[PDB]
Amino acid sequence: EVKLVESGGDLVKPGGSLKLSCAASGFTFSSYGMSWVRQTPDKRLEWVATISRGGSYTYYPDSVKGRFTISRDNAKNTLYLQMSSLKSEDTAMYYCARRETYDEKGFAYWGQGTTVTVSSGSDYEFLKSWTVEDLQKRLLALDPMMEQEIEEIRQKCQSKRQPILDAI
Amino acid sequence: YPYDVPDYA
Amino acid sequence: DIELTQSPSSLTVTAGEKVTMSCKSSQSLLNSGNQKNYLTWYQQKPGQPPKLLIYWASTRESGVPDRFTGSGSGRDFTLTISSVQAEDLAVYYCQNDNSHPLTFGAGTKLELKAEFLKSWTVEDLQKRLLALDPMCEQEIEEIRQKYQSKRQPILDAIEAK
Repeated sequence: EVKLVESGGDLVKPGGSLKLSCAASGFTFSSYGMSWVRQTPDKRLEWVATISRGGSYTYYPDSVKGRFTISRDNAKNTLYLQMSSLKSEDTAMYYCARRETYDEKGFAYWGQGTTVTVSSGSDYEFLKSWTVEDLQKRLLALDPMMEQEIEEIRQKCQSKRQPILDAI
Repeated sequence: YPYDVPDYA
Repeated sequence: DIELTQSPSSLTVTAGEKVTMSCKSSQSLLNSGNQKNYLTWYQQKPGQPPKLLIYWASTRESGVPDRFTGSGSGRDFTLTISSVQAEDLAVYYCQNDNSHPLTFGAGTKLELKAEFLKSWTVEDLQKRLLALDPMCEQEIEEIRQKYQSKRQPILDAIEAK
């Protein structure tokens, strides 16, 4: 049974590097192309890279071209994505997926995905001359608002749950 | 395989 | 680049009702070699990857209920659900799989219209309770991740002394 497992996901410094890998099993690895596809916090899906079965052709969209390298090791049944010059907008769940080299039907097989979070160079520049006092006040402002946003989600969910619990 | 296979897209 | 416009963005439904989703593409998705439209439709539920639902525009994947039908050609594509079930509540994405760069639509989300639950099976009601739990916890965790992201540069700036 076909199985894809991503790893490597982590917090990255502004402009930093990171390498993801994806362990393949339950099929003959060397006979299929592979891809990476990412999903951003807004839920949009974006194709990141594709590799041929033999490793000799690679493809990238303009958004990551020059920065991202897709590779594979057919002996180790492992797909790789090496990322450079990462920016906050590269924050996403990264999925590896099989390329259907025979059927050509899109992505039938996806792994569970690995989270990559990239720190903003811009956000860092913005705080350059803030004092500890300035920063503490800003910091302390967040959690009270997070709590209220969470409370909205919970209340809405329970309002959908309660009518069902009442029927049962 | 004697040849690699390009992506179909 | 080929752009895919999915409408509506969300759609409130009642169980049993027919639903219709639209994917319009800026360019043709005809694979000239074999005359099939390489458009794929996916279904995504909270905590999991997109699931392939329909390929070559109109061919149902194995194990997909026949209440899902894909159709259209050229630029205008539709996904129809003849009789929608609470288990079909999800985000639906179309994808250009014909030419680089591969591109996805922005998604059409199906939601339940807010009594009438008397006409549902106890099975379908328990299934909805089970689906609600990971949906709410993912929404909550996405809020925690967003606020980690807002906190991070401030904690980085405090530490950098």
